[PDB]
Amino acid sequence: AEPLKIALVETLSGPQASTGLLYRAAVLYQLGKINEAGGFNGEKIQILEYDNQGGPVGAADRVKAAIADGAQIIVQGSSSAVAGQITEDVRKYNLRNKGKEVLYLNLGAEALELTGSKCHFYHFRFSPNAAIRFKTVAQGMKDKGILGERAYSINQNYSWGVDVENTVVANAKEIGYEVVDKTLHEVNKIQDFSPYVAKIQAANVDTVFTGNWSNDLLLLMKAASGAGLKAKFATSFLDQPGNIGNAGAIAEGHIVSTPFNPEANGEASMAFAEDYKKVTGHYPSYVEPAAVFGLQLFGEALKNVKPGEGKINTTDIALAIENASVKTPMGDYSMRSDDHQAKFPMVVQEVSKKARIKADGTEYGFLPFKTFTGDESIDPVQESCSMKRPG
Ligand code: NA
Ligand code: NA
Repeated sequence: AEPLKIALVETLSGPQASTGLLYRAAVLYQLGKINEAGGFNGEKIQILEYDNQGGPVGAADRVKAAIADGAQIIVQGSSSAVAGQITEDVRKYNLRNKGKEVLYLNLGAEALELTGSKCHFYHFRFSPNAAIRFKTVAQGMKDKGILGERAYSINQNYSWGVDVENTVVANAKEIGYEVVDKTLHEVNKIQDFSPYVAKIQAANVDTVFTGNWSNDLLLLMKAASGAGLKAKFATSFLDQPGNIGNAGAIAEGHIVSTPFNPEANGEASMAFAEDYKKVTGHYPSYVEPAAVFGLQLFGEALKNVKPGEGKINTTDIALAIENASVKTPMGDYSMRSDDHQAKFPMVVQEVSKKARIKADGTEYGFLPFKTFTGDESIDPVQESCSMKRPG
């Protein structure tokens, strides 16, 4: 029997690896569950890791290496810049290798194009995207009555941040805020966000929308704390470890929308949080839930692949993913065939002392206040989406 070989292409060492290492934790957790069950096709699934230290250029090299090593599946999620490269390299490889196609399981690169203009049959996205993140965070705040009329948008100047800004601007009229001012800044370079916080203060806003992550959110929060910023951030990634500690005195009341919260789905969500901590050493947050839940859907697909003569057929796996549905600790998870955007609930959460699971050893954690169903959460199929069917 051919074993299934899955390549994780991520930032896996060094000072920029905090997000990539959480992808590693989530991937090892869930592929670990599949392997505890026996793997796939009568063999353990092999997990081949490729430490990418070189951004998109590095990724192209690592994808070539992974495929040469026999990987039939590539997994990645920490950067949409990297994902843009991976998805195109996989698409082009597949055109040249009919019958030997490689799958790209995108567990967290959230830029719109991956299920829009760059959509293709062998890419699947298991995470939110900019539209899902920012519609849900704003609508949730509106439903709760904590969305003021004035907003600022601050994002990183690459595909992801541009998509967040465009989404926040596009939703302003219907949801009901004015984007008073907005900023795109250099990515992962700014060490002092004080001047940006000053600009936000000048705008006299109630909400600051941002898709920032890593230092671009950690240091932004720190600068906001030092300035005593009154506005609350409405985010996709505030529950990355470290942000609430950096928030210090201004921690209360900031907002995030994510696919998960330990208290959002009763005993099921909490049992998952506890099991994940038992295995990894920490409660799941930030990039981890989408990666786990996506790999749960993937595992369900694998169960539904028809027994063959021992060979692994990635087209059959792809069709099984399209057809699969699984009950995750947060509820139903499935895959939209048109664009390969996964359908799943979203939970909007506030930083509060009332949260059962605390963040960063503080008195505060993320407390859920609104859950949108899968139907309420998933974005419309993008106008730019076209997908070729087999084949
Ligand atoms: Na990600
Ligand atoms: Na369909």
